[PDB]
Amino acid sequence: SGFRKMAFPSGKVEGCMVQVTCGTTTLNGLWLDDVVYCPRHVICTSEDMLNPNYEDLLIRKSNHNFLVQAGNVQLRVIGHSMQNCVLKLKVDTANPKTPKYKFVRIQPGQTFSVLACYNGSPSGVYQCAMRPNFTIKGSFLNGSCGSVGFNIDYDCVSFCYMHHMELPTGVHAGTDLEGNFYGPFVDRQTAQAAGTDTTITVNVLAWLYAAVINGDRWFLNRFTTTLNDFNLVAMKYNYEPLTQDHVDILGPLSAQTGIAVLDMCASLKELLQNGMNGRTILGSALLEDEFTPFDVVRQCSGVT
Amino acid sequence: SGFRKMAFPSGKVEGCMVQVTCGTTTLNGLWLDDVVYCPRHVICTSEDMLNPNYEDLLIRKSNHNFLVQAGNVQLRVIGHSMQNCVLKLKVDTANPKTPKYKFVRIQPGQTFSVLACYNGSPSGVYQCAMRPNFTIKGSFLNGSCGSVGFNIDYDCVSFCYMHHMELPTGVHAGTDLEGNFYGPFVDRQTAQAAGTDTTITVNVLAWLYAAVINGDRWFLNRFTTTLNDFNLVAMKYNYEPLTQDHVDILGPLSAQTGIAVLDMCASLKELLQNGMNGRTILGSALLEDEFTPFDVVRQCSGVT
Ligand SMILES: Cc1ccncc1N(C)C(=O)Cc1cccc(Cl)c1
Ligand SMILES: Cc1ccncc1N(C)C(=O)Cc1cccc(Cl)c1
Repeated sequence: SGFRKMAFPSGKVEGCMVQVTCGTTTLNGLWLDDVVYCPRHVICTSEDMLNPNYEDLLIRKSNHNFLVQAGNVQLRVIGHSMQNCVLKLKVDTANPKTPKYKFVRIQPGQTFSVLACYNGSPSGVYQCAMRPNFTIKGSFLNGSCGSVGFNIDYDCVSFCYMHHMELPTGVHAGTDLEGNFYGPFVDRQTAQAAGTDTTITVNVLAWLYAAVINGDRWFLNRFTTTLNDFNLVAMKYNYEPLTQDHVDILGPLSAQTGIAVLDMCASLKELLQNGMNGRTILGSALLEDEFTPFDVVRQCSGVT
Repeated sequence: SGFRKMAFPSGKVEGCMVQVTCGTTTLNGLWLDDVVYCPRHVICTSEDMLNPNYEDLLIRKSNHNFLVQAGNVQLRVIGHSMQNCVLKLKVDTANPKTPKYKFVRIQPGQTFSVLACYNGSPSGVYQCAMRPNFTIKGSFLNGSCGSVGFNIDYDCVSFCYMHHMELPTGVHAGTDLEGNFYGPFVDRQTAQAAGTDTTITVNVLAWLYAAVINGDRWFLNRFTTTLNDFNLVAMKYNYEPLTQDHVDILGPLSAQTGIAVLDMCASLKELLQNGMNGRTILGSALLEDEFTPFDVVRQCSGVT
């Protein structure tokens, strides 16, 4: 019973958090094996961020300019390289707490947990989704850069996000663990506006199945629809177009509840057209799009 | 920038989770020092839960009937006692991962993180609040009993909740770590209905300050009110009566934003009377009451 915006347990990622200082800039680093991953803008001053030339700025940095602190003990930096927008600091000690891990680049719509950190120390964990415009609606202040986003499959942590930037509109931009930015963003203190933040339709449907599973059924109607008819309505309300691939992924939820995917789409169509009329679904007065069909299955089954 | 329903990092609590089996019932235990804490209903079968006499049922249980497993290794049970609705299993080994801890009984309105567990393994972490009717709106399935609720102050984990029961309405009931139930609930498979779930007013106001801090200001109006006038409106909308103690606790938020507590109460009064007119505040279409004034301060300042 109950449906909560649930993050993965963060212990495996807490044991990887370090503080990285270069000159007078301090941010977070991720220590996996003998490598510390951090945003390359750690080498920048506020003057540098206007139009930084990172290859040029890196020339004036040596291994001894990067101060890596784990807890309260100093790690010895024996190498450094730049891969896209992240710095990789080779340290002389493998992290004893390194869990089983992969680096994965997620697609928009996919959700993940963020362990927000300041000065190598964790402050909290929350669930996010990679928006269709490649931003994330996180909760980050100055000092949080280098905090990571991740998913866990039993004992393997798939790191998918590293926090880099706050856009002028309060939304956030970052890279995968190879330093490649999600979306068109660049690590520069330049006005970069986000694209349309459309609703993740497959996620709304998944959350409507989670609601049916937990008792909220008022929104189930007597209608059905087709993918093309649903998509006309989805376009009007800035919802992502629903594909047969999304229908396939909703299959286990459709099988458990006995409600066909297209029938649930007609319910979602009526919810868009009429609104919720002062009602709630799973304690929310709007249609939640940050639970994937996998998240609903996991939460509703008890996957540990 | 951004405001998220954030849980505390769960690593310190993950290192305390064990699996407790008694006969054919398996649930979660909390291993702190040389003691394992778990719900006393671990000794019950489904037949026993109808009208259990726990003192009588405990007579037929010996130390060797409690199987405590940490990871995949077995802990030796050298003692057992019942304290209210929890069992305390004395083990022969202190938990090497025991963090600094306290046991605290929280008041309704107070928030905490829950590490949901199944078979001693963590599945996820989310933020909760102790409702004014002493229930929590968690996300728990069969097997989750013994999962705990907690707050962290730097290095000290204050354990405040142990999950015991699911009421017939899908809401949850549990004890503090002394085995004392929050509210009037009893660990028996008997219909127990919850009281009125009123809104935590001090928390809504705190979240309105968090919204002003992050840019959502449309709801700020030209009005002010008094505590007695606000409370007449609060009574009508099933909101907890606001006291001067709540006003005092909102003081730091009032000081940061420069918006008097009573002025923010008049904004909340108009939001109750008129609704949100299809608008949102911090991405929500309803007034959020599961952030305390302390949570807003911590999240908005970056306390690690
Ligand atoms: C202030 C803040 C709040 C939340 N998250 C991040 C920040 N910071 C530190 C930045 O955006 C810095 C920055 C500026 C310009 C480009 C880049 Cl790559 C980084
Ligand atoms: C099914 C479920 C779902 C979510 N959380 C808990 C449960 N369980 C296991 C119970 O409520 C058992 C129980 C029944 C009656 C009294 C008590 Cl003290 C415990």
